[PDB]
Amino acid sequence: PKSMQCKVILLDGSEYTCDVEKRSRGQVLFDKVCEHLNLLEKDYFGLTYRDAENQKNWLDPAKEIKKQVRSGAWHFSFNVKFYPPDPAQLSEDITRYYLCLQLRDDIVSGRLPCSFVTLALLGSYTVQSELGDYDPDECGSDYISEFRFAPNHTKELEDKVIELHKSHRGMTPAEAEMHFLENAKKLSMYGVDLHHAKDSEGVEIMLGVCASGLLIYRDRLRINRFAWPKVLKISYKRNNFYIKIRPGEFEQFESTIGFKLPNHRAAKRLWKVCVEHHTFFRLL
Ligand SMILES: C[C@@H](Cc1ccc(Br)cc1)C(N)=O
Repeated sequence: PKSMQCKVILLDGSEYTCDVEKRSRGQVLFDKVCEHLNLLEKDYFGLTYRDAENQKNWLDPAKEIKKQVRSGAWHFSFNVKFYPPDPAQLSEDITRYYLCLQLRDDIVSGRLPCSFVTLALLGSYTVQSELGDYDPDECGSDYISEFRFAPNHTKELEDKVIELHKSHRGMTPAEAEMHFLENAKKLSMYGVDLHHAKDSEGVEIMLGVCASGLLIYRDRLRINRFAWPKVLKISYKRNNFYIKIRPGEFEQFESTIGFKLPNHRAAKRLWKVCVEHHTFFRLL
């Protein structure tokens, strides 16, 4: 039995290495990673890989790994796939912990925009979780944390993290992580997967996929939202992505909204993430 070496970037930035039989399905590798992580609430998570274009793809657990990575290295990342709308309802602290690590990367990367005060508050809960109670001995008037809190760090942000950290004395790691999530979950881009597209007039938009539905970001004044209930059918053909928007009461016919994606693979990817979100958040 011939086995292939897999390398997985974990959410703390460390590398897990294992071997799977070369015809293994994605679920086999995912089960090994989740066992390594002591993670039971596995349904929220998945593995990604980067293609020759360094674009992110979800590894389909039901399909052979080799038929997805194809020509590429067996190199993956462990990521949150379905962001829980209410992390307080997860059954395990360790689930909330991995969700926090993913969100920290969402923030530092700039995928999850955040006000100054929310960056500082989130940063303060991470410090409380990671180091425990504020200690003046490690922090002078010139302190800069090892923790990455933001896409662009300022001394002002470092000071505000410390000021809020002082207020959390006695807070346990699970408590600070729950506070982190209660704040992060409210952010307008929480759990939103963004895809570049053109509308039917060739005007550049973003499509966001999240628990509550599909978001069309036209301009700052024009943001259309289609709750999953309002979406009857999702389709792709060539470079095009289509959604069927339900008849509103007393209307005879569904409406169709068409989008142009960069290429066929980008249309397919968007279609599959929409179907998966529609299924997952229908089970809520
Ligand atoms: C109406 C409310 C909830 C909602 C509904 C549909 C989507 Br897609 C996203 C959010 C909102 N404007 O945030």
